[PDB]
Order: sequence, then structure tokens, then C-alpha cells
Amino acid sequence: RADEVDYTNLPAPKPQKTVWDDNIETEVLRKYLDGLSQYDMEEAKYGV
Amino acid sequence: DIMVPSFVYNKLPVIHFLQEKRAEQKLRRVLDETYTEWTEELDQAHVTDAITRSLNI
Repeated sequence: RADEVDYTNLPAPKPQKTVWDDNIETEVLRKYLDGLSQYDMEEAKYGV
Repeated sequence: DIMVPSFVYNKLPVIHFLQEKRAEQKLRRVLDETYTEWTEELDQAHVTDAITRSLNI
């Protein structure tokens, strides 16, 4: 009868960086879209 | 009638040459001090970002 499991342990939510379609609209908004993706990843890591 | 006229005549070439050089110098200055000024305008990406924030997104 050895250790079974750490109920405390939780697998961290693996975040995937959001991808935008490569159009001219993306190039004009490249910086803005990148900021949204960074915000999305930060929200996923922290939770909200 | 004789002397002052002769010396004026002798002066003429050097003065003409120097004045031509002076005019060239001034036009050279005109072109030297011309530079093309490229202005910088606020990037519209920040405007788009502020618009998004105002939406509460």
C-alpha cells in the first residue's frame, strides 16, 4: 500500500496562442492582434 | 581723364570674378540648407486599441 495520488496537484491549463488568418487586415493590425493574443494567454495562465 | 579711368579698367576683371564667386556661394548656400522633412503621425493601431478598450472588451 504505497502512495496513490496527490489530489492537491492539478495539471496547469496548457495555453495555446491564438492564430489569425494572414490577410492584409492582419498586417495592418499585426501589433493590435498580437496584444490581444498576449492578453488572452495572460488571462488563461492567471485564470481571468 | 587718364589715370583713374585706367586703374578702374584694371580693377574691373578681378571684381567681376569675385562677384561671380560670391553669387555662386550664395546659391550653393541656398541648396545646402534644404532638407526633406519626414513627419511622423500617430499610428492608427493605438487608436484601434483604444477603441477596443472603450468597448469594455
